[PDB]
Amino acid sequence: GSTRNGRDSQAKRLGVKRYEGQVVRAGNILVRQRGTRFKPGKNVGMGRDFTLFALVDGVVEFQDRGRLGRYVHVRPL
Amino acid sequence: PRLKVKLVKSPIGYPKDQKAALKALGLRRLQQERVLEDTPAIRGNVEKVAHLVRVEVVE
Amino acid sequence: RLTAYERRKFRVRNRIKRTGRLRLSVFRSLKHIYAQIIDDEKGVTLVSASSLALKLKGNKTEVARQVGRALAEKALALGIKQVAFDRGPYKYHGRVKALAEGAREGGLEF
Amino acid sequence: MEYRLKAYYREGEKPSALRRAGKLPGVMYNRHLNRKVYVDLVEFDKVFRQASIHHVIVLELPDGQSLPTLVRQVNLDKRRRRPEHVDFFVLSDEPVEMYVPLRFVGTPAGVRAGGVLQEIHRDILVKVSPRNIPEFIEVDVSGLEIGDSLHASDLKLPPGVELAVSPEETIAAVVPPEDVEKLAEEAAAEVAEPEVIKKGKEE
Amino acid sequence: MLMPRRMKYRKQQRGRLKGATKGGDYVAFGDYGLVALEPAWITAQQIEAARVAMVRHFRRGGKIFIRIFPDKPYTKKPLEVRMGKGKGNVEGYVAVVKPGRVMFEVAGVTEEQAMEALRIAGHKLPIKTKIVRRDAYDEAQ
RNA sequence: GCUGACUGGGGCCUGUAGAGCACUGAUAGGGCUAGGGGGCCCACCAGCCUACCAAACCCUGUCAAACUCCGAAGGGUCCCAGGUGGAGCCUGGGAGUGAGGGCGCGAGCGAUAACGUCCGCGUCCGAGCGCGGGAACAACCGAGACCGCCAGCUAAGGCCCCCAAGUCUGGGCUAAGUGGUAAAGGAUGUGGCGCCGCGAAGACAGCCAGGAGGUUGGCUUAGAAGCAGCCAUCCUUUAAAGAGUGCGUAAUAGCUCACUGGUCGAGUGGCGCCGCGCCGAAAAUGAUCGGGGCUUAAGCCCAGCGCCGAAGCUGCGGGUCUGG
RNA sequence: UCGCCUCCUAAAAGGUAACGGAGGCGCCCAAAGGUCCCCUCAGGCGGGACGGAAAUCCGCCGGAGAGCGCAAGGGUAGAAG
RNA sequence: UCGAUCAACGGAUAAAAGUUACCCCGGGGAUAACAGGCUGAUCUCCCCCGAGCGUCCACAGCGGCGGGGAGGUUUGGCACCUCGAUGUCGGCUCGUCGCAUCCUGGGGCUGAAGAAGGUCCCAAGGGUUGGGCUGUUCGCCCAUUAAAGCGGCACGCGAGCU
RNA sequence: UCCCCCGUGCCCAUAGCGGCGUGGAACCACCCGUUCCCAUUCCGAACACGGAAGUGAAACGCGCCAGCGCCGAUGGUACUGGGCGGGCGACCGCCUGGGAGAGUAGGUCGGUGCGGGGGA
Ligand SMILES: C[C@H]1O[C@H](O[C@H]2CC[C@H](n3ccc(NC(=O)c4ccc(NC(=O)[C@@](C)(N)CO)cc4)nc3=O)O[C@@H]2C)[C@H](O)[C@@H](O)[C@@H]1N(C)C
Ligand SMILES: NC(=[NH2+])NCCC[C@H](N)C(=O)O
Ligand SMILES: [Mg+2]
Ligand SMILES: [Mg+2]
Ligand SMILES: [Mg+2]
Ligand SMILES: [Mg+2]
Ligand SMILES: [Mg+2]
Ligand SMILES: [Mg+2]
Ligand SMILES: [Mg+2]
Ligand SMILES: [Mg+2]
Ligand SMILES: [Mg+2]
Ligand SMILES: [Mg+2]
Ligand SMILES: [Mg+2]
Ligand SMILES: [Mg+2]
Ligand SMILES: [Mg+2]
Ligand SMILES: [Mg+2]
Ligand SMILES: [Mg+2]
Ligand SMILES: [Mg+2]
Ligand SMILES: [Mg+2]
Ligand SMILES: [Mg+2]
Ligand SMILES: [Mg+2]
Ligand SMILES: [Mg+2]
Ligand SMILES: [Mg+2]
Ligand SMILES: [Mg+2]
Ligand SMILES: [Mg+2]
Ligand SMILES: [Mg+2]
Ligand SMILES: [Mg+2]
Ligand SMILES: [Mg+2]
Ligand SMILES: [Mg+2]
Ligand SMILES: [Mg+2]
Ligand SMILES: [Mg+2]
Ligand SMILES: [Mg+2]
Ligand SMILES: [Mg+2]
Ligand SMILES: [Mg+2]
Ligand SMILES: [Mg+2]
Ligand SMILES: [Mg+2]
Ligand SMILES: [Mg+2]
Ligand SMILES: [Mg+2]
Ligand SMILES: [Mg+2]
Ligand SMILES: [Mg+2]
Ligand SMILES: [Mg+2]
Ligand SMILES: [Mg+2]
Ligand SMILES: [Mg+2]
Ligand SMILES: [Mg+2]
Ligand SMILES: [Mg+2]
Ligand SMILES: [Mg+2]
Ligand SMILES: [Mg+2]
Ligand SMILES: [Mg+2]
Ligand SMILES: [Mg+2]
Ligand SMILES: [Mg+2]
Ligand SMILES: [Mg+2]
Ligand SMILES: [Mg+2]
Ligand SMILES: [Mg+2]
Ligand SMILES: [Mg+2]
Ligand SMILES: [Mg+2]
Ligand SMILES: [Mg+2]
Ligand SMILES: [Mg+2]
Ligand SMILES: [Mg+2]
Ligand SMILES: [Mg+2]
Ligand SMILES: [Mg+2]
Ligand SMILES: [Mg+2]
Ligand SMILES: [Mg+2]
Ligand SMILES: [Mg+2]
Ligand SMILES: [Mg+2]
Ligand SMILES: [Mg+2]
Ligand SMILES: [Mg+2]
Ligand SMILES: [Mg+2]
Ligand SMILES: [Mg+2]
Ligand SMILES: [Mg+2]
Ligand SMILES: [Mg+2]
Ligand SMILES: [Mg+2]
Ligand SMILES: [Mg+2]
Ligand SMILES: [Mg+2]
Ligand SMILES: [Mg+2]
Ligand SMILES: [Mg+2]
Ligand SMILES: [Mg+2]
Ligand SMILES: [Mg+2]
Ligand SMILES: [Mg+2]
Ligand SMILES: [Mg+2]
Ligand SMILES: [Mg+2]
Ligand SMILES: [Mg+2]
Ligand SMILES: [Mg+2]
Ligand SMILES: [Mg+2]
Ligand SMILES: [Mg+2]
Ligand SMILES: [Mg+2]
Ligand SMILES: [Mg+2]
Ligand SMILES: [Mg+2]
Ligand SMILES: [Mg+2]
Ligand SMILES: [Mg+2]
Ligand SMILES: [Mg+2]
Ligand SMILES: [Mg+2]
Ligand SMILES: [Mg+2]
Ligand SMILES: [Mg+2]
Ligand SMILES: [Mg+2]
Ligand SMILES: [Mg+2]
Ligand SMILES: [Mg+2]
Ligand SMILES: [Mg+2]
Ligand SMILES: [Mg+2]
Ligand SMILES: [Mg+2]
Ligand SMILES: [Mg+2]
Ligand SMILES: [Mg+2]
Ligand SMILES: [Mg+2]
Ligand SMILES: [Mg+2]
Ligand SMILES: [Mg+2]
Ligand SMILES: [Mg+2]
Ligand SMILES: [Mg+2]
Ligand SMILES: [Mg+2]
Ligand SMILES: [Mg+2]
Ligand SMILES: [Mg+2]
Ligand SMILES: [Mg+2]
Ligand SMILES: [Mg+2]
Ligand SMILES: [Mg+2]
Ligand SMILES: [Mg+2]
Ligand SMILES: [Mg+2]
Ligand SMILES: [Mg+2]
Ligand SMILES: [Mg+2]
Ligand SMILES: [Mg+2]
Ligand SMILES: [Mg+2]
Ligand SMILES: [Mg+2]
Ligand SMILES: [Mg+2]
Ligand SMILES: [Mg+2]
Ligand SMILES: [Mg+2]
Ligand SMILES: [Mg+2]
Ligand SMILES: [Mg+2]
Ligand SMILES: [Mg+2]
Ligand SMILES: [Mg+2]
Ligand SMILES: [Mg+2]
Ligand SMILES: [Mg+2]
Ligand SMILES: [Mg+2]
Ligand SMILES: [Mg+2]
Ligand SMILES: [Mg+2]
Ligand SMILES: [Mg+2]
Ligand SMILES: [Mg+2]
Ligand SMILES: [Mg+2]
Ligand SMILES: [Mg+2]
Ligand SMILES: [Mg+2]
Ligand SMILES: [Mg+2]
Ligand SMILES: [Mg+2]
Ligand SMILES: [Mg+2]
Ligand SMILES: [Mg+2]
Ligand SMILES: [Mg+2]
Ligand SMILES: [Mg+2]
Ligand SMILES: [Mg+2]
Ligand SMILES: [Mg+2]
Ligand SMILES: [Mg+2]
Ligand SMILES: [Mg+2]
Ligand SMILES: [Mg+2]
Ligand SMILES: [Mg+2]
Ligand SMILES: [Mg+2]
Ligand SMILES: [Mg+2]
Ligand SMILES: [Mg+2]
Ligand SMILES: [Mg+2]
Ligand SMILES: [Mg+2]
Ligand SMILES: [Mg+2]
Ligand SMILES: [Mg+2]
Ligand SMILES: [Mg+2]
Ligand SMILES: [Mg+2]
Ligand SMILES: [Mg+2]
Ligand SMILES: [Mg+2]
Ligand SMILES: [Mg+2]
Ligand SMILES: [Mg+2]
Ligand SMILES: [Mg+2]
Ligand SMILES: [Mg+2]
Ligand SMILES: [Mg+2]
Ligand SMILES: [Mg+2]
Ligand SMILES: [Mg+2]
Ligand SMILES: [Mg+2]
Ligand SMILES: [Mg+2]
Ligand SMILES: [Mg+2]
Ligand SMILES: [Mg+2]
Ligand SMILES: [Mg+2]
Ligand SMILES: [Mg+2]
Ligand SMILES: [Mg+2]
Ligand SMILES: [Mg+2]
Ligand SMILES: [Mg+2]
Ligand SMILES: [Mg+2]
Ligand SMILES: [Mg+2]
Ligand SMILES: [Mg+2]
Repeated sequence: GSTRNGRDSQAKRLGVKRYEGQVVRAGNILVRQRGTRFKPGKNVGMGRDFTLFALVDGVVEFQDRGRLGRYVHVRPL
Repeated sequence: PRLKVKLVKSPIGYPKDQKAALKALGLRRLQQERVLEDTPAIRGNVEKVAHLVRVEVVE
Repeated sequence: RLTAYERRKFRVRNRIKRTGRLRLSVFRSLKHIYAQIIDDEKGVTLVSASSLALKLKGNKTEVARQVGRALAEKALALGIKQVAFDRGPYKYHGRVKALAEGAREGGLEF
Repeated sequence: MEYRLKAYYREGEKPSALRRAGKLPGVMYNRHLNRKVYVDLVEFDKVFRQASIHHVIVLELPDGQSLPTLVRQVNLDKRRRRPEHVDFFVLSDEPVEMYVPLRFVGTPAGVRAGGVLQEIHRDILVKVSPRNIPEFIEVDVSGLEIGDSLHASDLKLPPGVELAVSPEETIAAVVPPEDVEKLAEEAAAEVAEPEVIKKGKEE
Repeated sequence: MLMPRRMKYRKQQRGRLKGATKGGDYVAFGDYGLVALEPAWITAQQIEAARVAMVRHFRRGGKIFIRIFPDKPYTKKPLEVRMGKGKGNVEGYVAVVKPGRVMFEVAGVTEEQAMEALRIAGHKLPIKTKIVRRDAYDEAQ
């Protein structure tokens, strides 16, 4: 007897790192994802790894535009 | 209005959080009565332990 | 099911808006060419310019400039200087092009 | 046909006791009204076994009403195999869709040969006028052989009744019997062990 | 006896048998049926046992419907072995069955022929059974 | 120096339970219908029928940790507010711990085994082997022991005697010491609630008789005469009477059922749900529910009053630490 | 068996064990990078020399089931093809 | 910027495999072999269902495919007290208990004529031989018998022997 | 402040597939040419320039029909945070708050912002 599986990868801490109505600064992360489960709304960018990050010192906000996807914004102050 | 809360069962054996409620209210002993204002917050924990507490509406 | 006309229209424009600047939209008909400057965050238009509403003649190209020069003329008055140029489903060429050439003369910056 | 049954309203009462009070919670509901009722589970049972979702049932409401309706749905205690709720459909003088029964008359040829009649559908869905509700729909099944089948197309519809399904639907069939002779051979049946869907570079 | 023909995954876990039947509590085809009053992993060996029992009480005739299918792989270690060293090998498949589910139906046959055969088919089950008739409750479903 | 656990409101993140089949695969039966197996008919190349193995597709019905068109209760975090607690933030010194275990719920592994094992939330023992209950027992129920009293109230659990308090009150159930250890299953155990028939157009028990001819009937065979499988339910005399319920037989027969004539004169034969009980029930020093012993209970279910019952609460006195 | 990646177990935030169930990496691309412009797939039905169940052309239907160098996942045509 | 299967991949050395029944020491019941314990897969015995056999006739004797339990004598699982020791097979001696009874006793059914058998039930009082082979338990065999039973007591019993 | 059209945004199918009908003054599109800017891995189909004879057949716009798709209550059930019970077990129940999915009755051939051209 013996096994041939027993291997795995280190969980990557995926998910959202700042929620709607939550106060962030320029450069913080807003979503950690694989693919574009969310999209860069306003004042928000996205990096080579679909990582969303604020672009100004604002206030987070989400938006479900149906077929168009779920976007995360940053309305300033 | 105000609420008079009496601790009638022992929290010994219920989760840490409920023991915190009895702290929030101020109940640190059995039979201990403690009269409190009737806000929603207070009225919140007070309900979290009503399986341990006997409540009564006063003044 | 979209049409190559529909698609080409979106990608050229969804990209534009990402710069958040005012958008110069251009429409090109068989007879006339129109142009309205838009603010896609307030969902409202400002200054309009079109051959049709300008009683303009035949040379579609030379027209485009006059609608171009005109559009810039009425714009700057409203303190509109910089702007983004939407070529829509139309390649930057001739009528569509020549128009922008005029607007750039009128004052608009792009 | 057309039966009857007392129905009483409810509201703040709680379905837990009711069905222990001997009463079956229910609702009346069309495009115009919508009220919560309840019935002596026993009384209504003696009706539904005869009526089902097929025959008309007017509720003798305590307010004085007496509305014609049909049953659109009956929810059952899956565990205890028993009803726990019913929906009476305020049947108005408008055209409606309902299940009309079927009685398969004639002894199919297959039966005489040893086959069986798989009465697939036992009622048919149809649009109709409640005034124009038939009692049932004959169908000849004498000329059926193993394993001939029959459809909604082969139905011969009375007046005012109009199918609410695609005639390509099937509604009966004669199939072979359970035969011991098939057993012994079935015993020595060799079934190659299940194949597992390959994965990764093995496709 | 029953079992799939092709599978995505060789080994399922064990899940659980909590709750009433998710579905299959109501006569769908045949005239009478056999219902489950308590849960279990019913093995295709078992199923085939019921089946054959009824088909033979019908001698020739009748029609039997099997509304449960063993799609769960039942695994077990070798013999006398220790714990660990991978998961056990498959030794037959079972059919999860929860209360109120109609495991078998029958048609084309008398009443004191389906009643009996079902009673016999019920003694080949590791659980308790309840012989049922087709109710309009069924038909309204 | 009020920011803390816990709580109230609000906004955002999620994809489990449950369920569903629209994607991925599994799935029994039928329908429709490329593709072969096999029968006629053919080598002239095309035709035809299929209770034959069956692709795709639709229908009824299901299944899935690695399926999801759906999708909770909860959980998480941000803002405002309550919260003054051996709460929290920050800097710094000193540690010990890095062998955990039982229980409960969610899983995997295991055999839907283990006082088994491996994770998750919690709890307790660890360190509460201090106290009450549980016969006795670290972790189940109760309850967080500063000290003293020959004072009071309670929790779990209990009130016939050991053994503190009821041989308390009302209704019902149990005859098996069930209570006081176990399953499929089996049974005219007992009680309560329902359902279909049959019955004074005289039932069931018994009594009384009849129960009859084609017909020792046919596919049918080596016995197959109503009662060893089928593709079978036809006439006669009739008051009625299956070409047959069963018992019976090697096969004849007899026995009685369904069947009507007579006899009495009111109920009876068969189903299903619940309650409590019976069998099923065989292990090794001596037996037992903890013991005695208990039967309209001292047992089980439902409803009430009162008391006994801890190191918990109070009451009086005292100590120390911290705060005011 | 030993590090890294993907899915599950994981109990709807993150994280979470076991010699639990399934598969992969130890490369690769000078374009398979950047930018501008243009284009939209598999699949089903009918149509056509050689020519086929699938070579390519024409037509209708086809929100994505194709494709994205490689395991799996999420993502994706309003592009990342 | 290069030299890493330092892959045992947070990577002892620049550089390294075996054996010990000649063995030793420090520790562990944190960890196996004995036994006990919890479990009861396997093991032993008992049953539900009643297809089919038995000229006829399911049940005298049997019981396909499946189902549910008891017991704790087997093989194992876990690894709970014991590794500052709980000495482990068989025999001899000496017992004693269980009863799923080998014998004697009392019964039902019997395909019980009788005699003699078969199969369940009640019963644990007494009994249950001598030998040949082997360390052997066990099993085979010879001669017998009313019969030559199975098992528990740390696979009873080494401060009782061997 | 009303109706028709060209543009351009929003909600993200109650807005789509499909069947029918209707619109050409204006605008829009097919249209007439391929000289010229520009262009097809061949094709002026596409993109693009100059035109203005004709047609609203195709596409687009505006309207009716519920065959498909989409949307979809109410009532009840499953499940469940917290608090109690039952069984040796697989498991089963009560109380308080939350409360689906499928299905039923039904709804839907879109609504609205801004700026242009015309109309009354
Ligand atoms: C002779 C030598 O004796 C002495 O050394 C011996 C002392 C003993 C030791 N040993 C021996 C055996 C063993 N286990 C198994 O064989 C085993 C067997 C079955 C299973 N079964 C399962 O798991 C199942 C049931 N689940 C099914 O799968 C698991 C394990 N483990 C050991 O440690 O071996 C040493 C070398 C002397 O000191 C030496 O001089 C001498 N020679 C070296 C000169
Ligand atoms: N509020 C709740 N979380 N209730 C849980 C009830 C669970 C219980 N086993 C039941 O089936 O009823
Ligand atoms: Mg291996
Ligand atoms: Mg693993
Ligand atoms: Mg691991
Ligand atoms: Mg991991
Ligand atoms: Mg992972
Ligand atoms: Mg997130
Ligand atoms: Mg970038
Ligand atoms: Mg990149
Ligand atoms: Mg918002
Ligand atoms: Mg914003
Ligand atoms: Mg307590
Ligand atoms: Mg407690
Ligand atoms: Mg909480
Ligand atoms: Mg206290
Ligand atoms: Mg109280
Ligand atoms: Mg807007
Ligand atoms: Mg009717
Ligand atoms: Mg009923
Ligand atoms: Mg499941
Ligand atoms: Mg099983
Ligand atoms: Mg296993
Ligand atoms: Mg393993
Ligand atoms: Mg098996
Ligand atoms: Mg099931
Ligand atoms: Mg059974
Ligand atoms: Mg359904
Ligand atoms: Mg404060
Ligand atoms: Mg805070
Ligand atoms: Mg806080
Ligand atoms: Mg918290
Ligand atoms: Mg909160
Ligand atoms: Mg599930
Ligand atoms: Mg599916
Ligand atoms: Mg369906
Ligand atoms: Mg499932
Ligand atoms: Mg999952
Ligand atoms: Mg799932
Ligand atoms: Mg929905
Ligand atoms: Mg929520
Ligand atoms: Mg505050
Ligand atoms: Mg302080
Ligand atoms: Mg502290
Ligand atoms: Mg602290
Ligand atoms: Mg420190
Ligand atoms: Mg360590
Ligand atoms: Mg440890
Ligand atoms: Mg240590
Ligand atoms: Mg550790
Ligand atoms: Mg641990
Ligand atoms: Mg442990
Ligand atoms: Mg213990
Ligand atoms: Mg536990
Ligand atoms: Mg519980
Ligand atoms: Mg549980
Ligand atoms: Mg568990
Ligand atoms: Mg798991
Ligand atoms: Mg298993
Ligand atoms: Mg356990
Ligand atoms: Mg351990
Ligand atoms: Mg551990
Ligand atoms: Mg310690
Ligand atoms: Mg304690
Ligand atoms: Mg403690
Ligand atoms: Mg204790
Ligand atoms: Mg002590
Ligand atoms: Mg002590
Ligand atoms: Mg104690
Ligand atoms: Mg004690
Ligand atoms: Mg005591
Ligand atoms: Mg306390
Ligand atoms: Mg008192
Ligand atoms: Mg007592
Ligand atoms: Mg005493
Ligand atoms: Mg009394
Ligand atoms: Mg009484
Ligand atoms: Mg007895
Ligand atoms: Mg007893
Ligand atoms: Mg029973
Ligand atoms: Mg029983
Ligand atoms: Mg009985
Ligand atoms: Mg009698
Ligand atoms: Mg005959
Ligand atoms: Mg018994
Ligand atoms: Mg004894
Ligand atoms: Mg005290
Ligand atoms: Mg004092
Ligand atoms: Mg102090
Ligand atoms: Mg996760
Ligand atoms: Mg979680
Ligand atoms: Mg973190
Ligand atoms: Mg390993
Ligand atoms: Mg590998
Ligand atoms: Mg690439
Ligand atoms: Mg060809
Ligand atoms: Mg793809
Ligand atoms: Mg690959
Ligand atoms: Mg997905
Ligand atoms: Mg080197
Ligand atoms: Mg490797
Ligand atoms: Mg290492
Ligand atoms: Mg090394
Ligand atoms: Mg690392
Ligand atoms: Mg080195
Ligand atoms: Mg080395
Ligand atoms: Mg040696
Ligand atoms: Mg040697
Ligand atoms: Mg030697
Ligand atoms: Mg020496
Ligand atoms: Mg030597
Ligand atoms: Mg030496
Ligand atoms: Mg050694
Ligand atoms: Mg030593
Ligand atoms: Mg260790
Ligand atoms: Mg230890
Ligand atoms: Mg060891
Ligand atoms: Mg050992
Ligand atoms: Mg051994
Ligand atoms: Mg020993
Ligand atoms: Mg051992
Ligand atoms: Mg012992
Ligand atoms: Mg010991
Ligand atoms: Mg034990
Ligand atoms: Mg046992
Ligand atoms: Mg038994
Ligand atoms: Mg025979
Ligand atoms: Mg016989
Ligand atoms: Mg028997
Ligand atoms: Mg057998
Ligand atoms: Mg078993
Ligand atoms: Mg053992
Ligand atoms: Mg140990
Ligand atoms: Mg020792
Ligand atoms: Mg030792
Ligand atoms: Mg010693
Ligand atoms: Mg010692
Ligand atoms: Mg005996
Ligand atoms: Mg005897
Ligand atoms: Mg005898
Ligand atoms: Mg004889
Ligand atoms: Mg004889
Ligand atoms: Mg004799
Ligand atoms: Mg005898
Ligand atoms: Mg004896
Ligand atoms: Mg003896
Ligand atoms: Mg001897
Ligand atoms: Mg000798
Ligand atoms: Mg031997
Ligand atoms: Mg031999
Ligand atoms: Mg003799
Ligand atoms: Mg004898
Ligand atoms: Mg042993
Ligand atoms: Mg041994
Ligand atoms: Mg020994
Ligand atoms: Mg010895
Ligand atoms: Mg010695
Ligand atoms: Mg010895
Ligand atoms: Mg027209
Ligand atoms: Mg039109
Ligand atoms: Mg005209
Ligand atoms: Mg020229
Ligand atoms: Mg052209
Ligand atoms: Mg064009
Ligand atoms: Mg022209
Ligand atoms: Mg048209
Ligand atoms: Mg167009
Ligand atoms: Mg429009
Ligand atoms: Mg309409
Ligand atoms: Mg719905
Ligand atoms: Mg609702
Ligand atoms: Mg709960
Ligand atoms: Mg319990
Ligand atoms: Mg429940
Ligand atoms: Mg509620
Ligand atoms: Mg719904
Ligand atoms: Mg529509
Ligand atoms: Mg206007």
